[PDB]
Amino acid sequence: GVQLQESGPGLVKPSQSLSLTCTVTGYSITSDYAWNWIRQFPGNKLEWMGYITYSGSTGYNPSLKSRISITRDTSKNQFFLQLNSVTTEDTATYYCASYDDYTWFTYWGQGTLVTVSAAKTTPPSVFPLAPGSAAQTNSMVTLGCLVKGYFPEPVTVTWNSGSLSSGVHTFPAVLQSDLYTLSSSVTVPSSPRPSETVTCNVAHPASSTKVDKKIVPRDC
Amino acid sequence: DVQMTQTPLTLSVTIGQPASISCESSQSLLYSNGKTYLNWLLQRPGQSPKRLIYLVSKLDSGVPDRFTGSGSGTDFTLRISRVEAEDLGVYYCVQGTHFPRTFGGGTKLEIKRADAAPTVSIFPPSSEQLTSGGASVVCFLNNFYPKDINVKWKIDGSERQNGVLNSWTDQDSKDSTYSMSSTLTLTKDEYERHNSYTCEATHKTSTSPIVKSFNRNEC
Repeated sequence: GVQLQESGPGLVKPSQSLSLTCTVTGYSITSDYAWNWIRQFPGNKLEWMGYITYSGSTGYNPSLKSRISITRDTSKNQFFLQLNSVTTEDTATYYCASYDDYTWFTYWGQGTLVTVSAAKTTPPSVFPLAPGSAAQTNSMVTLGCLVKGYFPEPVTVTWNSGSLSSGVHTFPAVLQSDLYTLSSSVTVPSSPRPSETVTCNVAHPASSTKVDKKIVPRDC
Repeated sequence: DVQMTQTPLTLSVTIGQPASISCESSQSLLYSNGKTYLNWLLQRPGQSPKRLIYLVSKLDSGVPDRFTGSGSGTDFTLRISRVEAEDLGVYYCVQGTHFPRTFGGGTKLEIKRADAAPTVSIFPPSSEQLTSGGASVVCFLNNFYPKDINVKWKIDGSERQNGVLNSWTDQDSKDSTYSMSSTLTLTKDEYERHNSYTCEATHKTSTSPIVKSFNRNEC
């Protein structure tokens, strides 16, 4: 099938230039269709930025035109986005998509988050969350991991390397003081934990951080 | 710029019932070749937008027969004859007749489900954190409905508003419930000058608030 994948910096300093790449596999970008760049702002607002057609002609949204550029590399089957003089208002999720409005052909990328800020990249601190004044007499036991003080978004959280997927709740990060705090919880029957091991795996690409934290019973 | 207006803003519908979304454009979306370029997208929680309908009424591949698009000129409607759990998310209207392409504001579809009480769990700060000079108390309120809920923190019986971070997950497509995380962050020094920490939840499923707490005595 056809696949579009965005790649680029997750953090950009204000007034600087943003550069993103969309790698297309499964179809040639010189054959047909328009290859677009669309961004989504926090709050659900979507904005079409521009496109480069299969023939190489470009079209830009009037509101961006003075600082936007879209080019391509027909040998690598990639098209790019360059946005100059970015400000905090350019912070958003960037998507590349291909379609034509009158045919069945439509594909969207996974999207990539771009944060514009002067804050510095900061690795998260991962703290294990285990039951307190209780030994879990119930049938289910809820555990969790607290991912605190990182920047920028996003972080990835899995449990037991992804094998534990049911009963998991990972909450959206909340910003405070230029730092993010996120949490995740997992509920297992009293049978497993503390018998079987439960570990949360968190990854922070921006800081190339990767940490596994085992949840162990408290003594105190 | 052509302005796209979607109504309603949100739609809470029960499984099996029909749903309808309206979209209006300030200018006719009829093109010079006689076609009207109006599409409908669906963005499920945590996913990229996905086109469902193009050219007003044509269904994209894989899209269920339950969806139907109609309209003409400046008024268009998306109808779902029977809502299923997987339909939740944000629906967008989008025109490609005039330059530049513009999207409607979006319509959020929520699954109206039966009331469900939250399961509350409270967690004291980990030893590892206390070493850093900080202290975060966490409270989880999982799988509840409706989304409306009020959480209050009490330190030694006194209510605390400062330093509380709340976060909700989107509606779960598997059970249509919501979950919430509430974190109270204090300095190690303030955490140690108090004994009882309480997470209190007020929800429509219980006449009295649900309470979970711990005291720095039984750990």
